[PDB]
Amino acid sequence: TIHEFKKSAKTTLIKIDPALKIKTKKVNTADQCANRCTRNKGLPFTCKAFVFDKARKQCLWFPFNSMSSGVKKEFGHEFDLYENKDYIRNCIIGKGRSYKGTVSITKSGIKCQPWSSMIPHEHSFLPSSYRGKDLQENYCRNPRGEEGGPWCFTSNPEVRYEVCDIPQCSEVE
Amino acid sequence: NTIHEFKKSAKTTLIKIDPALKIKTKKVNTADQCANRCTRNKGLPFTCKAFVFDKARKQCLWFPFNSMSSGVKKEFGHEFDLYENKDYIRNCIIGKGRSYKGTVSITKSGIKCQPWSSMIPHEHSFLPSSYRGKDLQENYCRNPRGEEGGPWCFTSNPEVRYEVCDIPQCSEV
Repeated sequence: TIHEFKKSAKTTLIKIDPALKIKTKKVNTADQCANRCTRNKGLPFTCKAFVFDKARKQCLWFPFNSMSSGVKKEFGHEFDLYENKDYIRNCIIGKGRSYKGTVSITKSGIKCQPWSSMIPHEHSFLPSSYRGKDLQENYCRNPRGEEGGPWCFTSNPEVRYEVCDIPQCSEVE
Repeated sequence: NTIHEFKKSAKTTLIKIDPALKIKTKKVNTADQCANRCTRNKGLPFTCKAFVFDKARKQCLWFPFNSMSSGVKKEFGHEFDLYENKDYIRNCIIGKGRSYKGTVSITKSGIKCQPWSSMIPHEHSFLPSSYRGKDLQENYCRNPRGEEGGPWCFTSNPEVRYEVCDIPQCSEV
């Protein structure tokens, strides 16, 4: 069950609007958090994300994610954020600058190269340099809003980079 | 085993109008072997957005399109099951979401939706057959008449006849 979430390591979420519902429980592992979220039982809301507090072994279930108005991502070394993929927009607006989904495959079907790897291709698109852009794992991204939309470096040493095939939100009626 | 992560349409395969589009096929044992390969995208010269398992010919058919892509049509067959990769089924709403085909099946306050084909807990005349094109399948949140509220379902709570589901607008600035 865990993947169906995008994991952000060392991250939690804080609600500003205190009318947004929340539920917590001390649990054993993050997997048990995911299962409760996925099946959505005993939660008076739609579970869109949860955080696992690894220190207190606490599970925090939310009817929002990091793209919801009124919630701040924050660093915290004992937290992992998990976001339900159904609520991360899986289609691109324009050039796809704001694309944060988990597609990690190019249009000709090649598995993307992790941004934190210089094999087979070396590059100056570091996760560190480029904040807010979510150059995490091997996801298709478009950090500079360039023509063909979200892309990646390719695990194939003979294709430096290729765009992925993420649909426009305007593709289907 | 990733098969449970796809949206399943029973008794259905997909046909190419456009002869240009590409397909990969392979003889296998079970439907989850189609799923695993689609999810991993290994050996596919394209992005796998759907697959068909042919239960009579014991074949996977992997596709770089789904039932929504232009130049493709559904075809009936008792032997076929269609599995659509949720990453390529728009998970946000345009307008009132008359066209929404995602798989969210819980209401705003966390109630599991009642199946459209069911009259339990609630009786209604939103029969799938009366509402064609509107994909009133399983217990998914739908807005078959295009009303102000966005997608909704009859609720599995006898106390709550129906409720809106909480599905994000693709774009609202």
